[PDB]
Amino acid sequence: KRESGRKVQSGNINAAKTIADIIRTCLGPKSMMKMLLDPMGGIVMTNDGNAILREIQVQHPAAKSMIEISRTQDEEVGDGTTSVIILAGEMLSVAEHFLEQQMHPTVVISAYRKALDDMISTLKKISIPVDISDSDMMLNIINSSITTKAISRWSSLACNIALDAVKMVQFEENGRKEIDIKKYARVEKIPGGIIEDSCVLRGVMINKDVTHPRMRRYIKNPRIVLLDSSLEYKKGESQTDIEITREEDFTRILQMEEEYIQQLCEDIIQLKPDVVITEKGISDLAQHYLMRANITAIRRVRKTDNNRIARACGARIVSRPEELREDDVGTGAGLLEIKKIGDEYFTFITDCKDPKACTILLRGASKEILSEVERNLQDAMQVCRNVLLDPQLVPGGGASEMAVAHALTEKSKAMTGVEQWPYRAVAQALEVIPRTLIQNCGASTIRLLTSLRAKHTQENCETWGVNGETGTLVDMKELGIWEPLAVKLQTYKTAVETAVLLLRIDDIVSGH
Amino acid sequence: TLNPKAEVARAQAALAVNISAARGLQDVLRTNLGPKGTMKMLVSGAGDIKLTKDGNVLLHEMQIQHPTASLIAKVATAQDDITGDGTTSNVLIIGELLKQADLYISEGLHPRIITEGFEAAKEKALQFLEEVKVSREMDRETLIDVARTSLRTKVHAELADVLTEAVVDSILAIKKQDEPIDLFMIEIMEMKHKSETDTSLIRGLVLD
Amino acid sequence: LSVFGDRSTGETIRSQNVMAAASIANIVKSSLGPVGLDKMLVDDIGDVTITNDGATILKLLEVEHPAAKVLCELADLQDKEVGDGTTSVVIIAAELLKNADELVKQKIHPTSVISGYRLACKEAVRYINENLIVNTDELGRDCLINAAKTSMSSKIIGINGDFFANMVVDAVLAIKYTDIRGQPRYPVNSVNILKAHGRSQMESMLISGYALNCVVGSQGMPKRIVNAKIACLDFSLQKTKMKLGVQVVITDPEKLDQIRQRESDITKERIQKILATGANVILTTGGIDDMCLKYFVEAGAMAVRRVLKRDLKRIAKASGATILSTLANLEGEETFEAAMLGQAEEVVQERICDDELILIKNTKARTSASIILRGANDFMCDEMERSLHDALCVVKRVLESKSVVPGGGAVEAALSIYLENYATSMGSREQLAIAEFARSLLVIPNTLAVNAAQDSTDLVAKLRAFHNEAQVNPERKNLKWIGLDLSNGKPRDNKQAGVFEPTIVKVKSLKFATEAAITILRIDDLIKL
Amino acid sequence: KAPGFAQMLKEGAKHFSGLEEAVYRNIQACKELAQTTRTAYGPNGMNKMVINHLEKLFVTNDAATILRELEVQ
Amino acid sequence: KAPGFAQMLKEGAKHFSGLEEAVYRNIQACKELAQTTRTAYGPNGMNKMVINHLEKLFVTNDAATILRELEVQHPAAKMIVMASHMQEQEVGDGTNFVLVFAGALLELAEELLRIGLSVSEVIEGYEIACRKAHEILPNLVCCSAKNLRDIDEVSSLLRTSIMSKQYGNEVFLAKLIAQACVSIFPDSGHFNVDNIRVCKILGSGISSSSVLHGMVFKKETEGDVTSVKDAKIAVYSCPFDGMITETKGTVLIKTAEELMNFSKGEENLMDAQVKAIADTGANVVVTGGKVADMALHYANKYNIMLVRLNSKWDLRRLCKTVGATALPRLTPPVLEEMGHCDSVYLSEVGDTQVVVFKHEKEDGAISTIVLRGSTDNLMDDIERAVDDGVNTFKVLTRDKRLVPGGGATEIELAKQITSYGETCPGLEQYAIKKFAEAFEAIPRALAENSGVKANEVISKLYAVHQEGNKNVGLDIEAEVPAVKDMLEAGILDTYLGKYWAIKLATNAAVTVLRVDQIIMAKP
Ligand SMILES: Nc1ncnc2c1ncn2[C@@H]1O[C@H](COP(=O)(O)OP(=O)(O)O)[C@@H](O)[C@H]1O
Ligand SMILES: Nc1ncnc2c1ncn2[C@@H]1O[C@H](COP(=O)(O)OP(=O)(O)O)[C@@H](O)[C@H]1O
Ligand SMILES: Nc1ncnc2c1ncn2[C@@H]1O[C@H](COP(=O)(O)OP(=O)(O)O)[C@@H](O)[C@H]1O
Ligand SMILES: Nc1ncnc2c1ncn2[C@@H]1O[C@H](COP(=O)(O)OP(=O)(O)O)[C@@H](O)[C@H]1O
Repeated sequence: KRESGRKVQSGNINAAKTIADIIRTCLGPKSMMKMLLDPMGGIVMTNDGNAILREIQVQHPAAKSMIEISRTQDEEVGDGTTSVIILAGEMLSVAEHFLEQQMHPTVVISAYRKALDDMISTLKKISIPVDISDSDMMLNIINSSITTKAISRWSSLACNIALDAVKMVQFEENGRKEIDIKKYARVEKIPGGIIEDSCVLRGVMINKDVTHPRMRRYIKNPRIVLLDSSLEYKKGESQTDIEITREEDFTRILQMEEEYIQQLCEDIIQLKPDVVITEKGISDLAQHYLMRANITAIRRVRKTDNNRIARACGARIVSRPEELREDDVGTGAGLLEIKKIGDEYFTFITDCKDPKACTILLRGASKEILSEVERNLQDAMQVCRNVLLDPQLVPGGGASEMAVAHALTEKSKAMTGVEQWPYRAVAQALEVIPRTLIQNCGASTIRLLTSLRAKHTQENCETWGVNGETGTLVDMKELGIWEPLAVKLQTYKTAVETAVLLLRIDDIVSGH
Repeated sequence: TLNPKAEVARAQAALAVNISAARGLQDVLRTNLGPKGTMKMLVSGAGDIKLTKDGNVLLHEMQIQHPTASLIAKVATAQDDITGDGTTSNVLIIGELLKQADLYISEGLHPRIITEGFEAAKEKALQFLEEVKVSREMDRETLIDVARTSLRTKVHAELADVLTEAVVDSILAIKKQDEPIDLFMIEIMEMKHKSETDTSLIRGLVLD
Repeated sequence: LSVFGDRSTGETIRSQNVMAAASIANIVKSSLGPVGLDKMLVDDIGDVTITNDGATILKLLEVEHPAAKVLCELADLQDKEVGDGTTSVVIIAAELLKNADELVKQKIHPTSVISGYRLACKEAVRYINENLIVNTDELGRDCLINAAKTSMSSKIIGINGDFFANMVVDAVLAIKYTDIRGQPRYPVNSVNILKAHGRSQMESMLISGYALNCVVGSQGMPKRIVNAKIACLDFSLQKTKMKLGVQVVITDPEKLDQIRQRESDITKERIQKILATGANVILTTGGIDDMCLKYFVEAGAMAVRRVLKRDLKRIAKASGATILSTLANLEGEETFEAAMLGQAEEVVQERICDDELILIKNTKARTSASIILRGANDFMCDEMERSLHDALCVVKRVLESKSVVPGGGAVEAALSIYLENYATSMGSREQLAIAEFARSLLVIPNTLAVNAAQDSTDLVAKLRAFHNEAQVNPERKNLKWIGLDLSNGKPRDNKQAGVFEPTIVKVKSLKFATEAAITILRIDDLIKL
Repeated sequence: KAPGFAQMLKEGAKHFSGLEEAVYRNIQACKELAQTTRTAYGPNGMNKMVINHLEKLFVTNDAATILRELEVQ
Repeated sequence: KAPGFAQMLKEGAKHFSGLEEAVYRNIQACKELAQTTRTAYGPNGMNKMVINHLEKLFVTNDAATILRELEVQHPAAKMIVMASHMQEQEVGDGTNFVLVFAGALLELAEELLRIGLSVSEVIEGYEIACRKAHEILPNLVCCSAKNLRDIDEVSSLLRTSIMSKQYGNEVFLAKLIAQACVSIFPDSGHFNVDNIRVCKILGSGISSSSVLHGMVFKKETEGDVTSVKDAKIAVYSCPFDGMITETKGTVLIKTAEELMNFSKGEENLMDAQVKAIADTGANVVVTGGKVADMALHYANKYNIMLVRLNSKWDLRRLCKTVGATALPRLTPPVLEEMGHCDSVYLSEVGDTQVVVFKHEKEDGAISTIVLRGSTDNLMDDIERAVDDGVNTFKVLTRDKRLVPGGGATEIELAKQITSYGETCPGLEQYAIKKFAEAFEAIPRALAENSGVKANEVISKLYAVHQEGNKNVGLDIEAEVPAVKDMLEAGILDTYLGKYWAIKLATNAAVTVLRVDQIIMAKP
């Protein structure tokens, strides 16, 4: 029914801790697999933290919050999501100070929020900039995802695709340097070819099919037209259908259907275009004028998809076709091609311009290999987004965790009060990240984690992390495990903000 | 540590569940390895009986009760699609690999350490296979030894000479001048009213 | 007896309604005060609305019990009447029932308890009214700066609260207007808070007028206007159309030529009619034609295009301009002379980082101003806008109300001593009820102390000691009107700290909570059908 | 729940273990089939009181007729 | 049905499996032993309603009495109890230090074993920290006894030991025990608690007590003699009653005159028996049981001082001081086994006459504290304070070194040991740091028993020590959770009390950690 008292906070901890214990071993390159018993007796042997929790049923609402916060991470950053839940579960797993010591959550939350400002400052100290102009460094950075994948045979290809693609979308002139991979980097697959044939189209590719053969097959100077209205007979304000029974009234309603569709098409062809792109559908009578005009018929193109076209070829959006002025012409466009590349038509309006958007062409030998190349390239685009938004990397392999933990432990010495105890407990929670990397490799956890903390005390904290493959210690200057800063800061805030959230819950109430 | 209407195996006993399934599937298929091996029956329930030693048929067509063992059955399907042979020996090696690993895992050894040894043993074992292979020319005397070695594992040592000469000649008719080969060129017909040893070739084609 | 339902009587029915109301209080007890803890709300579908506001919880709280529904109906009475204090009502009413239920076990009839609680509420309202402070200390004194300072200290703005607090108090008094028989209230629509990258937070300036985030465009126009006439036209001077959902069907090519030439021509009368009115500080919502902008250069008018609707809505209320949606008066065309013209003194476009913000000065009657949060980055400017917006309403609620009272358990602590002494004067089976009414009020400072992570037994005792010493003698050595500070975990004088609340809240919350406990105490039976 | 069933992994089919001698069970079924027809051998064969699928009573000593009515499973 | 119990092959004893953490279970038996005495620690210690084996009710807070009455059957707890018994040797205080500190070492060891640290590495850290603590403890010595034999000095330092056994009355007891202890310290190199005896008498209250020299006995002199300086003291265990002959001695009486004749013959014999006492040069006689009416007058006839000692421990107390041993016969004139004393007289103190054995001729190194109280249970609890109080100064006859109390040393010694573990690389730092946190359990005990948030006491005690304000302990007060200086208040502990307590507590904890399985046996 409901929960109240200390049972709530201790219950939310066991729920969040239980969800993290599932994916404790799903961290690093030597991640362990998980067996998911389907209801029909089947098994899925995935090792992805997002896919595991997505398929698991959870009864506690605290678990739904942990999972729903992880999904929000995937939309922004396709990496480090597993670290959020583990840290959020370890930060909450310290229930000694929470209940056994009878401290109020406001005392704990004030310490967790104080450490978060210190964890953020320490990560910027151990950071390091990157020369984004040199693509060789970004290759080593993007290899964190290409490693242990089938696309390693064309690893450099994936970097040049993702690197150059995000640079086109990056509109730095607006100050904030916003990037939109979902809209301005729309990806579409093309059957045929191989992995090497994968490239980036410098334009906008529409997957519209060819309905008739009377369409422009190859053009050197396209002329694209844009409009939102539909090419059909003007209906009434309501959706009332036209019901007719008298034959004499048919020719009247038919003539009204033909003339208005006729006059609207006559104005579209006055500019001598090569393709009519409309947002809404195009009826059969309207297509009879497009095939007669020897121009391509295109429809069902969204607003943002049309906005990129006007920036590419120089077209102009109009409400209706009747108001089409001479400005709506795609002069300077590269070419218009509706070739059937791999048993599927593809509209290419590429040009020699970068209209703050592009389209990625995924060539491949089969749908299985195409999907493998697809999901592997999206993460590379996001790593390029995170580095280009904030070109600062921090040492990975558990080094940034141990480096930050030493700063809090040394800073807690001057922390007079009861908040020093949970403030230090957050530092010991960061050690769980190398604790799992060492557990997966099989090396002794206590022996290496003890020596690992000693290296950060004496030697510089910017290096001396952990090697997940070998298990021994290694400097991140010698091993390119450097991860972005924006991923770690958002990973650290989301873990503390999530733990602060569940700690603020004291009564699970039902009602609507 | 679990939600209602569900279950979770936290400790290492979850690994023992998978080792026990492979050990059981090993003991099932080991009796049908080679020519002298026994046969297994496939009762469809409707009333159709079927005897065969092909491990791909004893895993693909036979539904397996244990959830973990059904995964290995899907691999035997994949194994049969590439080479068409070795599905039975694949399961026996998997059963013994996991068996030997449990001896060391019980002593406190992590699984990830053992798997790294398999990757090293594979490369050494893969390099040694290059030295043992015989790259001689394929003649009718050699393919008969291959066909006999492959057919004796599926028949009663009576249809050996019957199907051997037919299986070999069917291939030689569809390859010359180093041309790529395709088994779809050979049609497989079935007819009743004759003994099992009445198998023979048809240079042309049969129509219904 | 045989019936088509069920019945249940006795003292246990009072206890069942007592434990029910006590349960509803515990759902909103820990979430009391500004440091209240959040709480989940699992709906029937599965959504989870997380919040700490007690009013938002009770609106969504669904407990199928009659006694609980009485407190839910009670919440609507307090929200509509005042709009605050609903959480303290349900908590006060729950303790009065838990204490009254104990008296009923001591053979005290509920009618004697109902009579005691009614007299206690009457005397409590008397002691409250005798110990108020009228709305004053605006200029020349401070029970204000300390009010806004303590409210904004939670955010990063608390580095220098005195600098930002002065900008709130000076502007909160600047927006004053009687407007009804000496009412003066203050508007919910308050001083516009813009921002800029002024290299530091200390550079934020307080402006005595509205600030707009637009520019005149062409540099030929002036940036220093003194004309009082302010135009406000919502009809766009650009190419007008029938409707977005109505395309003018045109067939002949020649008809399309004169439509272009006439539309370019008709604006020459619209621009001459607008310029003839003499309005220099012109504002346009739906954009302005390029050629029309050139006409303001030669005329020297300070025209601005693409002005926001809501920002322009406050300018019409400032200068008093009649917002016109169309020039045509159903047969012709006119600018409605002396209708859309406002009244001002000066308008100058000052130089601000990355956006030249226009400043309007000394309108007809605006009661508004503007503040430009000059800071380092957007994270600080976005946070200070929230802190000032919260602290703005903190001082607004005090100066709007005619009388206030020290909050933080000061009223509940003072009444704990007075009503306990008043109980010894009456007697007649009401001494215990008025005494339990006195003890029940201490739950508010006892609950606020638990939520503040402090020992409630000590702080509640410290409040009653400073308040009891005020009753023993009026000597100044005895502290008076001492409240409860949640952060430092120590009592503090709310008159200096600026922790004030309206008088109607503490008065209505004690009245409504008393009427609720009376409504439940009279229930001695239940009949189900 | 451990301990599991010996060799029972395929659609719950009873896989008699090595101690159970799975080959012996098939021999017993074929052994029982002979005992029904062993007595119908020769001129002194014992007739069978067969009940047809249509609840018809037929008395015979033919072996093929027995197996037709005796639904061997 | 298999699978049955794992690792169970020795008499079916409860052998905890690898998942059940057999080591974790022996620790839980020791933690429960601490909770039974964690609350009795300090001046605000909570009393225990102990029920004796004789179904007797006693309310006390002494640790030695709690464990002596609590039948501790778990062997893992017996080791810590044996350390408490070893704590009583070489010092008469710090018993709960062994229980509270060792319980924290084992309780904190579970946090290490749960991580995966080996039990053999945990032991090496505690042994290293114990050796390090013994090096830091001399540096914490604030003051030292002047050894002036001043009651103002002895009573001042003795207040700390008297408190936590009988709180509130620490002024009277400190002065009395000081008067008793100062009178023997001139006997250099021979001080012992056996000399300072205790004699409880039912009276008004504790304020009516005083100190008197010699072996005092509450039972007044039964005889009519006021004083006698005779050395020969004849002690007899058999009471003065109707004689019985060890041989046959058959006594037949028929008539009433014969009853009177035999009755007269017994009185004439008893007159000869008491005559034999004076014939052996002994004008003093002791009796265990009843004393006859005619024999009482015979004691006054020859002026023989009659003495009555009903308690057995009172009789044995004299047997080892004067030498007079108890014989089984009733008045055997055995002059060889009699005692020797310089003076024996009666004295009235607090409106009660008490027998005294004073040493006037001899130098005298024996004393007795005559306690007064309206309840036997109260005087017994006050007697336990005398032992823990007198034994505190038996230790000061050794090296005189005092350290601050009130949890002051426990934070500084923890602060100094924590720094040693932070700079010491390796795995031993984990157990060394937890050895410092074990010391924090003692201030946490004082704070919890005083009604104060313990975490606030540790936070303040570490801040003042961070600024170098040593000798700062917990201010015992209900409404003031702050701290104060233990030197200015006069609260001081003994050096050897902390030295032997930290040593024996670590050995008891290490001895329990070294054990991993309890196994039964049979001879
Ligand atoms: N080659 C490597 N060597 C050492 N550590 C690595 C290596 N690759 C990844 N890691 C570590 O593993 C952690 C998880 O990486 P990743 O799998 O990319 O994110 P997630 O586990 O959230 O999916 C990172 O914090 C990183 O420090
Ligand atoms: N004369 C023959 N002698 C010895 N071993 C044989 C002979 N013929 C086949 N085998 C063995 O039988 C095994 C199984 O053969 P086959 O049935 O073709 O594969 P699978 O059993 O995996 O389907 C092979 O590993 C092979 O070594
Ligand atoms: N700045 C403050 N300092 C101390 N106490 C406060 C402060 N603001 C509000 N409170 C306390 O919080 C309680 C609840 O306030 P509010 O949320 O406005 O009403 P409700 O909780 O009924 O909705 C009040 O009784 C008041 O005493
Ligand atoms: N007035 C006081 N203030 C603070 N601490 C005190 C006070 N009196 C005694 N103590 C503490 O009580 C503790 C226990 O004393 P005691 O009972 O003699 O030993 P134990 O508890 O081992 O039997 C000592 O460590 C001492 O510091």
